[PDB]
Amino acid sequence: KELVVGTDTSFMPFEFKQGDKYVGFDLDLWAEIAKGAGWTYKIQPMDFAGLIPALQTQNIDVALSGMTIKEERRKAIDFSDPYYDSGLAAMVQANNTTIKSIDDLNGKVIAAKTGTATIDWIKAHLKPKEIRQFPNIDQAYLALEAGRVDAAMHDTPNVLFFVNNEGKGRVKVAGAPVSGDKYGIGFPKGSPLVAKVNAELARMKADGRYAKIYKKWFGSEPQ
Repeated sequence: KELVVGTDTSFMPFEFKQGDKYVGFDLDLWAEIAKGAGWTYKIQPMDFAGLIPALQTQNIDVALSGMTIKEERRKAIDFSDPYYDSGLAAMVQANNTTIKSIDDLNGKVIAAKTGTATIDWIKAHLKPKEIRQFPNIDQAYLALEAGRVDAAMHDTPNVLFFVNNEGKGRVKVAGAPVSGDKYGIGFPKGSPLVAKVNAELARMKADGRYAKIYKKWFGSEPQ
């Protein structure tokens, strides 16, 4: 069967448009899992908020989106074993001298991405003036650059990647990231693909293929 793989519209460096083509850590990881299992697939780019619902209705067979493993989400969907250790970070304009930690975001206007774990975390741990929601994180960062929000928050590696590439000298990380999150590949509840994905991934980890893909995107070794 030709698998339909839901993939995030834009989540650098996991999935993102480069020229005409989508590339990234999730794409390379999944290509290598698919190859070893003997599966053919097509990807279907879509905004993050649609992926969990598409898994619940069996409209996609797999979701790739640096998807944070959460016990609440396990109620609705199934996860692979973790393949990445992540967290959350605050971004502010290069300009900004007022926001020194994540605690300084109380009372401020924070840009964030609709449907992601970032919103849940803010609601659980901060008392902001406003959470301004954007379907895609690119617009969150634009709203920050334009001075319409005090800060943006999102997954650490996405924030760090923006700050070092497209956002170099316009935005920066404020404070320290909060760590402890893990990513999994998402599947419909009860999917039979899970056990084989797990086995391929344990192999890739044990035999260096995981490390080569990691080194490509993150430069060091090991939503």
